[PDB]
This record gives sequence, structure tokens and C-alpha cells, in this order.
Amino acid sequence: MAGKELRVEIKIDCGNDDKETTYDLYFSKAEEAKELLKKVAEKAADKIKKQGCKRVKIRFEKKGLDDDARKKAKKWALEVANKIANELGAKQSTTTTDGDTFEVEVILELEHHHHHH
Repeated sequence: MAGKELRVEIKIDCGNDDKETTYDLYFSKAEEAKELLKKVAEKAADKIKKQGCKRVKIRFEKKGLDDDARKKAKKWALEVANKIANELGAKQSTTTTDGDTFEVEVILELEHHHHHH
């Protein structure tokens, strides 16, 4: 409880009806960041499979981190966004840097779904 700890809150919008889906993950090693990278980017794409969940929002809290710790989570937010994009289509994520929070939301341009002859 200080703001040293890298608290990542991943918001996956599958059409928010019941509750906002918040995923709790922490970074310290770049290897951990990479492990969480494949977890979030796969599990997000799994939600998109049914509804075409084309709204994704990555929120991350940071303040008392090292320049390296900042770079781990920064590069992370890009690569998971490009992975979620790679699975379905679209272009890129919308990136917003802030003092306390870090908002990178992946707006997928995906109308074309369920093509069945």
C-alpha cells in the first residue's frame, strides 16, 4: 500500500451488463510481464470470439516505479493490444498517458462477424 507496486487493472468489455471484468496482475520482472502478456491477450480474444467484443480498456496505476518498470508495462500495453488486434483485425489501440493512471484502450474495428452461407 504505497504506489510502488505495479497494479494493472484490465477491463474487458463484452457488453458491460452484469459487472465490469477487472483482471488483477502485477509486474516486477520482464519475464512475469511476458507471462501475463500471453494470458491477457489470449483470454481477451476468447471473449471477442462470441460477441465481437471490440471495446477493450487497459488501465494501469504507476507512480513510484523505476524507469525500467515503466518501460516493461509501457511496451506490454502495446504488444497485448497488437496481439488482440492480430487475432481479429482492426488497426491499433488508443493510447493516453497520465500522471497516476495509464489508459491504453484497444478499439477494434470489427463489424463483420458470423459469415455463414
